[PDB]
Amino acid sequence: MILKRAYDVTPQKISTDKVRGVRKRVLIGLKDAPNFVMRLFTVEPGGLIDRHSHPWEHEIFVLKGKLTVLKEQGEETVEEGFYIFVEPNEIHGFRNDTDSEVEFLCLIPKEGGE
Amino acid sequence: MILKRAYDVTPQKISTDKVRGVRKRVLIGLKDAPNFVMRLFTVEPGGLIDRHSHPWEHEIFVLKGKLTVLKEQGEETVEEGFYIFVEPNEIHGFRNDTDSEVEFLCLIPKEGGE
Ligand SMILES: [Mn+2]
Ligand SMILES: [Mn+2]
Repeated sequence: MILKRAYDVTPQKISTDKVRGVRKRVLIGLKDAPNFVMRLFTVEPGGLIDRHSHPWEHEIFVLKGKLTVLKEQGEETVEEGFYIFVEPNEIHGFRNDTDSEVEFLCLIPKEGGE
Repeated sequence: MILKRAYDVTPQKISTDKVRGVRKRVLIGLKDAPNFVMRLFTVEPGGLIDRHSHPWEHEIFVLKGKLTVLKEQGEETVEEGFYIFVEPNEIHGFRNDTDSEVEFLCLIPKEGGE
C-alpha cells in the first residue's frame, strides 16, 4: 500500500506544440499498477492542452478551479467537483481561462501510457 | 463526453455491520466504462469500512478531510491531496476519526464490479 502526498511527487512541466502552462504528476504509474494509471494535472492561468484524440478513454475528476473542456464542436467550462468521461477516440482538450491554477485527476488504461 | 457534478449522482448510504456511516456514488460505472470504474465515497464522522481483501486493486485519491486507512498490521491517517494504491488481495479498510465528513474517490478495474 502506497500512501503519498500528490504534491510531493516531482512534476514534469509539459511544453509541446499542443501543450503549454501544464505540469503533470504521475501518482500511480505503470510500474505500480496492473490495469490503469492515475495522474494529476495542474494548468496555469492561460495554460492549454489542445484538441487531440487517442484510442483510449479518460476518467477525470476536477479537483480545484474552473476547467475549460474543449470538444469537437464546442467547449464547456466546469468546476471543481465535476467528473468527466471521454470515450475512446473522442476529440478533447483543456484550457484554464481563469487567473488561478486549475487541477484535475486523470486516469487512463495502461494501454494509453502514463 | 459525460460532464457531471458528482454530488448530483444518487448516493447509496450503507448501514451494515462492517460498512456503516458511508455514502457511495457511482460516477463512471459498468454501463459507461470499458475498463475501470470511478466511485466517490463520503464517510460520516465515526464511519467505518472494515478490513477486507479482494483480488483487484484500488486506486484512491482523498478529496476532503482526514481519512484513516486500516492496514493488515496498523493504521495510517492521511489528508485530502493524498493518494493511495492498494494492491490486489492486500488487507485494507477505512475509518473517519474526525468530526467532519471525509470524501475520497475510489477506482477499481471492471472485474471488481461497481
Ligand atoms: Mn487525451
Ligand atoms: Mn476494498
